[PDB]
Amino acid sequence: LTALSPRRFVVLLIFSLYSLVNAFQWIQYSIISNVFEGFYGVTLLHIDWLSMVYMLAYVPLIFPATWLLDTRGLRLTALLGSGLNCLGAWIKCGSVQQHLFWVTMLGQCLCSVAQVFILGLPSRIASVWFGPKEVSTACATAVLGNQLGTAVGFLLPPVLVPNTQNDTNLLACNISTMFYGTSAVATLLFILTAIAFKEKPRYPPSQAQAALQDSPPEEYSYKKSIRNLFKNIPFVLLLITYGIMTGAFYSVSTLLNQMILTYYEGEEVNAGRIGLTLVVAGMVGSILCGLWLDYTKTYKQTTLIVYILSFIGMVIFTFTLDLRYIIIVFVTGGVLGFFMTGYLPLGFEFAVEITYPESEGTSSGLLNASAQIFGILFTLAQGKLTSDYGPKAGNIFLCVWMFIGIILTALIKSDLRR
Repeated sequence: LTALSPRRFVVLLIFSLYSLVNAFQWIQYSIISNVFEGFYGVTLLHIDWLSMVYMLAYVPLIFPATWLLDTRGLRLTALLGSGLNCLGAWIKCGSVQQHLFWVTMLGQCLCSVAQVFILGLPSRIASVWFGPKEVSTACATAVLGNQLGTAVGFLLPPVLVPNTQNDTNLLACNISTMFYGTSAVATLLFILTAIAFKEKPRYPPSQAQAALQDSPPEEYSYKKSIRNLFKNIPFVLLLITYGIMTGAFYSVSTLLNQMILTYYEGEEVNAGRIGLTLVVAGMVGSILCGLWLDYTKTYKQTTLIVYILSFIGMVIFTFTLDLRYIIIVFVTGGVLGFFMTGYLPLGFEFAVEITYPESEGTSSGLLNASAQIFGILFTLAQGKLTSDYGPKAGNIFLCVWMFIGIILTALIKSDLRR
């Protein structure tokens, strides 16, 4: 007996909203990194580290948090992920002072831990709650909610927080408004998660869930599973390439303010709009995907083609930033984001092909962890290069790595249609 409950729309909508807020908090500091730099008196590296802690906390905690999900239920992860997102925001609201940077970092660290109970959820939530015809749509919608948070995270802080460095009191009030508004939204979604969210629906939605209801595996031995994936040579190459692509997105998003403000003085608002254009175009590319894989293509061919366009899009973006025309950055930022951030759904769906006899959660964790590891290295390396030799040197460093990614993408061997 399979039944669909109307609560699944509430569950998916509630999760996507606080996943949106969690991604909002990740990039809210980087987009106005030039503003937070003068408020706390710290260097850009410290403000840059407010974004890497999202990546740094994910790598070790992903597997213990994954073990928490399949052994204690999905609701507890939702309570912990949304609860820590709310708690981390409230610590930030009390950190609005010129000498309380570490309180902001402590609050951001809790939000970094909140991301661990968030990124793997969309695959689980769609399968547990939705029917076979809605699993793909629900999973994509939840994933796009995280991307929407970054797009909102790009747009709002430049508007909410003007760069009024001459007036410290006015700057603190605007920053407090952003954190209080984020705290209230996160707190409300935490309360809604407490009431509306349930461990399991009334009845299994599909035969696969009904089968999983009568035979829970338990003790999956994640250590054995990760070792097998590292022996799957196509997967390891795809693991490196996806980290290069997603790590490039994290590095560009984190350092977007510094590169843009180097040539475009006093254009923080435009920097946020460019960041929104970069992410929204990838959402368009993400939605337009599937039509990419026609009857004459495959996952391998689509993966390589998008990687080439992403590499070219970075080259055009890199070599047109110095032209001192903000309108050119908009069209090049959208073109770069259409393929670079539109590849992320394709990277995951490609991994479901290489590793069928292994759990999707373990591969999903490694793919995300690869993004975090490469994101940290790219943000550190590009941030250093941008500081001494300008944005072009840091951006060229990205083109070379994406050049490496194209070769590594070509050596991945697999054949199957949609």
